[PDB]
Amino acid sequence: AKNVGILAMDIYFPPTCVQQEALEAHDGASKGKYTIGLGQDCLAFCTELEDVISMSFNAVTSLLEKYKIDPKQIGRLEVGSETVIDKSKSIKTFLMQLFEKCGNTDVEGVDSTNACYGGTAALLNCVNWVESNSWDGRYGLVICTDSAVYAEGPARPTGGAAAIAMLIGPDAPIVFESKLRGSHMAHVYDFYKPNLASEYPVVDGKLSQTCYLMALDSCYKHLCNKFEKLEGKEFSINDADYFVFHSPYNKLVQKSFARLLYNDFLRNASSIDEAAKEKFTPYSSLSLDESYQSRDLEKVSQQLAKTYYDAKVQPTTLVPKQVGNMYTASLYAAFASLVHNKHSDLAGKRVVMFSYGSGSTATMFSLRLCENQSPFSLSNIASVMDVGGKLKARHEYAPEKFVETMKLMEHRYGAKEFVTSKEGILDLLAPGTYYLKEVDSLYRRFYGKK
Amino acid sequence: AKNVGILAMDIYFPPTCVQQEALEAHDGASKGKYTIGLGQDCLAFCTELEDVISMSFNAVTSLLEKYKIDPKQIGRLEVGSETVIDKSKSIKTFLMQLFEKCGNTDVEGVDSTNACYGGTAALLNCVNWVESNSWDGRYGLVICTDSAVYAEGPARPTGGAAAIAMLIGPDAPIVFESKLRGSHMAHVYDFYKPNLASEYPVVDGKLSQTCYLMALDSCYKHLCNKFEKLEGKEFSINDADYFVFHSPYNKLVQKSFARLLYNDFLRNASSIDEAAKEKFTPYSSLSLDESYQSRDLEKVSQQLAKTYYDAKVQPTTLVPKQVGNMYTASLYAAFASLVHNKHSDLAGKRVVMFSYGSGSTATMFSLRLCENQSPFSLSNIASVMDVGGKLKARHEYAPEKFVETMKLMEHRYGAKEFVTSKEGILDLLAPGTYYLKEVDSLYRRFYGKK
Ligand SMILES: *C(=O)([O-])[C][C@]([C])([O])[C]C(=O)S[C][C][N]C(=O)[C][C][N]C(=O)[C]([O])C([C])([C])[C]OP(=O)([O-])OP(=O)([O-])O[C][C]1O[C](N2[C]=NC3=C2N=[C]N=C3[N])[C]([O])[C]1OP(=O)([O-])[O-]
Ligand SMILES: *C(=O)([O-])[C][C@]([C])([O])[C]C(=O)S[C][C][N]C(=O)[C][C][N]C(=O)[C]([O])C([C])([C])[C]OP(=O)([O-])OP(=O)([O-])O[C][C]1O[C](N2[C]=NC3=C2N=[C]N=C3[N])[C]([O])[C]1OP(=O)([O-])[O-]
Repeated sequence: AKNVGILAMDIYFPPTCVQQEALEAHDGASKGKYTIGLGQDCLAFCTELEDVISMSFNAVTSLLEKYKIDPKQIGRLEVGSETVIDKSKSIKTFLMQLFEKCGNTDVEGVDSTNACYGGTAALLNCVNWVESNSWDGRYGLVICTDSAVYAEGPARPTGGAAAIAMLIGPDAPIVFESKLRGSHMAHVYDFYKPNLASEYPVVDGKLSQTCYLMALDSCYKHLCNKFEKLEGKEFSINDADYFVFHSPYNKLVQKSFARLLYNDFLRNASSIDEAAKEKFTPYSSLSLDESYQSRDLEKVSQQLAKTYYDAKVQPTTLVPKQVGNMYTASLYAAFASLVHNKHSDLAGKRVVMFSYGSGSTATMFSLRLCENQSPFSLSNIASVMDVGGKLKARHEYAPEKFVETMKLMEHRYGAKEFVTSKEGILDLLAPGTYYLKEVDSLYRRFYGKK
Repeated sequence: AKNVGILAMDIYFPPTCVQQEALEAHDGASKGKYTIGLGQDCLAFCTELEDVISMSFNAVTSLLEKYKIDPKQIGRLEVGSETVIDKSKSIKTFLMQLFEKCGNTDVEGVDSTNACYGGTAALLNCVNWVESNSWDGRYGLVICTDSAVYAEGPARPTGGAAAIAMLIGPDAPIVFESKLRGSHMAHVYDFYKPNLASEYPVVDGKLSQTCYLMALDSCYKHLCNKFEKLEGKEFSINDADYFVFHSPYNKLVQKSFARLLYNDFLRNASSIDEAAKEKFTPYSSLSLDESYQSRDLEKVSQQLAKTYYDAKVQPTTLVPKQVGNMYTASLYAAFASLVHNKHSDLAGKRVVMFSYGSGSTATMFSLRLCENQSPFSLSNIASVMDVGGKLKARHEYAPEKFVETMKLMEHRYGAKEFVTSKEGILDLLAPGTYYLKEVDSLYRRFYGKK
């Protein structure tokens, strides 16, 4: 099975959102804090009609239709998420609804979890399945779905919500460079959900950044070690056209690439010139526990990194910045907007992907995109995904009406025996969206279309 | 990568248990109900010192040691479970504790969930990984871990609890027959956990059996279809030496094999002789919704099946029957006791495995066991696992002291900021068991050894 990777792709996010500027005011934050501080524009959220299942039906239904895939042609379907509706019954069984008709029940895969990382877990699982002795010739399908949703304090501005669907197969326009990757996994308490009854994480936002970069440095090192063996050269930031990142908010996207850049210094690689070596040089004598904790250094990193970041990272940022944290689908929404923006420069280019999940589980990995044939083309994908279309059909909510909706979702999380209030909302959704109709007294869930 | 499957194996279950006969009395059930009705002998349970993490450290630690595996040699580690302690932070990160020292952080995999099925999900994931272009030459390690635990009514007698660890690699004494398998997945509400705050499932025990067999008939059909292509013959119960099953209680183990037998009739295969065709014959005119719902038919099925079941299924039953439902580790505990019992007849034999998970996700799949070389031998495995040893070092609890412990675990499930009460318990565990020391106010968990 040759050149396996992603053949086709679709996305779905709720059209309902709150402008970040409008919110800053609501919260009594300052002029800059969300639009400059977090570097976010607009935050999308599930109201009472939407959840990780419905978002899922949306992105799956939309992919099969638009790339014209026969649902008989699917032989593995996995889901990555961290939003839990049931502790035992996976989202992947809910989705089996759509194959209940095509008569196609012989489909491997369940859900993969660990925090922003499950989607990646699944992706790899599907690639590996296509490449294995048990591959039956049919497609893989991976769904990354999540609703990111936080309690009052300073983490609420970073929610977001979306599903992504990826079809996996041989002869892909987006080809995995199988051996060029680095993971880092560890036992760690930076962000987690111990509180079974609430949607809300316990987040230690200091640790939450120090561990993200701890993991990014180790992934990058492990990827560099592989690259030496493969290609005979030391890896620099110069060796990839684009870096794509898990994007919980744009600020941290910028510090991440700028950290790659700093890693290059430490290794004294190709992309570090003489002027940089001096700028960086005062910081040589710091411990790592110092390199992570140190603001002067972030400051200096970003400045050297500025112009490269504009070349290599900037075009991955459209969707995250206009939607918010999409947890497992974040990376792949960043990758999507990259395809939206530079689908024409892309043939022959190398995309480096960094997946992070708190707790922690992480993997950087590499893709070679290429000249391929529709339906499964860089152009057809960008076209099919209609990211400009979708951004255009959004519906704003005054911060108020959003705070309200938040309090409502909090009452619905975990609960039973409520029909959902339709009016003012149903007609905000595109004809053919799936939506929650009710939850019976046995917590069973019912969806309608349209 | 040749002949990939399971190279080595270990198990762990809590030594603490309640005799099923002793319990029947407690509950005011009748003479037969648990020992004959469910066909269970003895039920193992986690007390306050044990959980799915500690059980996990136990089976992992024990495997690495006893098969003498260097923890640097592990390159993928996945966990299958359905017991949730944290909604986002996977058990697989807790286990990363043990590689925090060997310095080995570059390990793929997270948790797979769907009900009794996650372990199988993981197993396949690891096989597929060894077989993929991204395989780095190191071992797979799969952990199946669960604590099965039910509220008062007639499902409490069917709890159980255990971890299993399986090392995955080429040149295995237990070889996957890659193409000989059948899955069945569906959206269904037979058993699930909607109640985020309780350990207890919502179970619809009628549906729970009708769906199990619905899935078993479809898996078996899909496996038969494959076998025709492969070997040129129609599959009968005669075509495998042993059938191994998810074993939530032995009764349903017997109806499962006997159903395979009935499936053979329907297909009119090799293993159905003339006398059987008549016995079966009144039931020809039933709908499936009749074949599932019909007691006369179970009755007739088991009777034909009796002697074969004693040959092909009976020796897989030791551990399940003396431990109880082990959820994702159940199948593999049944497989383990099969290796314990018939490790000498096993070279050259075919084992057929049926994995089920409610909600529902299911897969039958096949193994060819073989003549191999220690450490990774059928004899060394049976030896290492010491199933007779372990059954001997169990500690009984009067039904009382068990009901008490249950009420205690209910208070601890989901909670924070309690040190665990040691005395009367610590000394019941084998020197070197991991155990919960405390849970702080930030729900973080602390384990000691021994
Ligand atoms: C996964 O596996 O599923 C889990 C995750 C969540 O997916 C894993 C991740 O991706 S981790 C990414 C990091 N964490 C999160 O996304 C967690 C959720 N969010 C938060 O905890 C908060 O939003 C954090 C802590 C990240 C930020 O909020 P604050 O507490 O407000 O931040 P603070 O530390 O005070 O600094 C904020 C930032 O903004 C700047 N700033 C403040 N005021 C400003 C301003 N900029 C411009 N104008 C104004 N008025 C401040 O200087 C700082 O930014 P810098 O860029 O460092 O200068
Ligand atoms: C996974 O994905 O993680 C989820 C699972 C749980 O792993 C998926 C499964 O493996 S499903 C397997 C089936 N379900 C379960 O394990 C769920 C938990 N248990 C239960 O729901 C109950 O224990 C059930 C319903 C299975 C049985 O309990 P009862 O309600 O007591 O059963 P009932 O329907 O009344 O019939 C019981 C059985 O026992 C016989 N019997 C009754 N009294 C007897 C007696 N036999 C002998 N002596 C006495 N006194 C009765 O006739 C029947 O047995 P038969 O063999 O049919 O005759």
